[PDB]
Amino acid sequence: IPATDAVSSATAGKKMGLQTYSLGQELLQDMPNGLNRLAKAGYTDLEIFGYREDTGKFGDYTTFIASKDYKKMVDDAGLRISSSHLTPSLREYTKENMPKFDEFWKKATDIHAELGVSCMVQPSLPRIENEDDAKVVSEIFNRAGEITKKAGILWGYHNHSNEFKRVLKAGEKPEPKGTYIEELFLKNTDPDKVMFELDVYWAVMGQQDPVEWMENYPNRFKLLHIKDRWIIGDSGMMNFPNIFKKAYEIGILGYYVELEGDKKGRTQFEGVEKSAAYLQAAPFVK
Repeated sequence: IPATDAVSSATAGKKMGLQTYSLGQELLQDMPNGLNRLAKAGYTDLEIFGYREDTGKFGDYTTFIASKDYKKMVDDAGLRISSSHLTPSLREYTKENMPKFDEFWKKATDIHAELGVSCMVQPSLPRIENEDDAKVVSEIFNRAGEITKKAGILWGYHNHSNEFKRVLKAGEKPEPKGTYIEELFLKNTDPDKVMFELDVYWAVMGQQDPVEWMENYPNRFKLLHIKDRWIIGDSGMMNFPNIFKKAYEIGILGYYVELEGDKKGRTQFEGVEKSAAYLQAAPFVK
């Protein structure tokens, strides 16, 4: 399985992940061949989606796949499912509901241990209107992470942009004031229970320097999502040389590429392949 950035038959491919939600139906409609395509482009790792808490199976948004069959398909293609995005159906993040969230995470961990993932990540922000809401959410995240860690799996949280809104304390006189939501989650979660999958793109879209966040919480951001307008490295917006330099400094465990739907009529496979080509050729990507 040749590395694309070096001709030598001893050069390992760069380790590179993809969030498969990027491909939607293009992958699901022909998975063996699609997986081979991803492997040919240099992807080594997948972060999946679609876990259903009632059945314990994975599906898009008729048919659902069990962990064993999922793992087999991906393994046969020379890939590994190393992460998974999942969110409880329960939307009420209250102290009273903490045992219900535990039940979700316990069952999900059992299924994901079968799947053989290293990480389980929640990518969905609860309602946060003040600090207290963020603290209760953080307590629930802690409990989730303790549960996953029993199986040797890292629990993490994936941000978009709204985590870079500020919230005040309950009772705090309004008028910048308040604390970033992301900051509150960091400060109120245990590093041994909870890590963060830093979305560098949605951080920039929230007016943040992702390198600054990485520098301030170096042991907490253990994964990145690598995202751009579309094709990674094709826009005016993101400084991937600096993001990757800081990532290696802080010791990230890995990253997953994601693309949203194209606006110019192209396939997701194209964007995913061209993203891979950039990262594979980039000398700042290890």
